[PDB]
Order: sequence, then C-alpha cells, then structure tokens
Amino acid sequence: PPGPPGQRGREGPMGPRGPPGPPGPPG
Amino acid sequence: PPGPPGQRGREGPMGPRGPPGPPGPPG
Amino acid sequence: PPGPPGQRGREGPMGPRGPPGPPGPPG
Repeated sequence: PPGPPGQRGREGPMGPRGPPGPPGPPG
Repeated sequence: PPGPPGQRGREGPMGPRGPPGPPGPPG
Repeated sequence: PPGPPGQRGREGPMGPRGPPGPPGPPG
C-alpha cells in the first residue's frame, strides 16, 4: 500500500513591513 | 511507494506596521 | 510492507504586507 500522507507544511513567513506613515500635521 | 506530500502550510501572518511618517510642515 | 510517509507539505505562502506606519510628528 502507498505510505500515509506527510505532515502539513510550515506556517508561512511573516509578510513584509508596511509602507512609511503619512506626513504629520502642520505645527 | 512513498505517501503523498503533506498539505500546504497556512498563509503567514501579517507583516509589521510601517515606519513613522515624516514630520509635518512648519508654521 | 507499506511505503514510507511522504515529505512534509510545502511551506505556507508569505503573509500579507503590514499596514502603513503612523503619521509623523506635528510641524
């Protein structure tokens, strides 16, 4: 008989860092 | 024969929030 | 005799991009 299935793969890596914030308000 | 490959892993977590925005306009 | 267990599944896809950063400091 065929072997049993392998274990589920690893959880994916974290996504990339977000873009920089918008400019602050005038002061 | 060898068993089938395991399931694909879960999608990775969301990336970190982006860096702070530039300082606002003077005056 | 039964076949061996198969390879672990593929790594999960990379996660979504992080959110945009906080707004900059005031002027």
